[PDB]
Amino acid sequence: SMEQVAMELRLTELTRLLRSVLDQLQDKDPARIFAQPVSLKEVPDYLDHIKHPMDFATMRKRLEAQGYKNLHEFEEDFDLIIDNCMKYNARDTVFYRAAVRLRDQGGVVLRQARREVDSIG
Repeated sequence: SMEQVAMELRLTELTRLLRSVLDQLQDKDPARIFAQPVSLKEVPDYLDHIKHPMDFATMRKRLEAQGYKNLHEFEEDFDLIIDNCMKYNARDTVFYRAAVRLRDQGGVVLRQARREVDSIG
């Protein structure tokens, strides 16, 4: 149907905007701490601690399959990256501190993304 095509074009355009958002958030992680999944070879107990692991590579795979239907779903995955780290790692660690800085700097990006998503529809 033509309606299904129009919905699909909306999803494609959201995916474009989320790809630019993802790039901007990932630039706030210049150490690449959140780039990849925590390795279960290297951290074998991880899934005992963290029930829903997340990382920027995993988000990018979902994004490119157009698997984010709305900005809320995307933000949920970004908050998992941060929140998982802040639980597993102690406050005095470079990992925790990187997550705080990513959260703080990412907030600015996400505030305007929400306005653009609402604005363009």
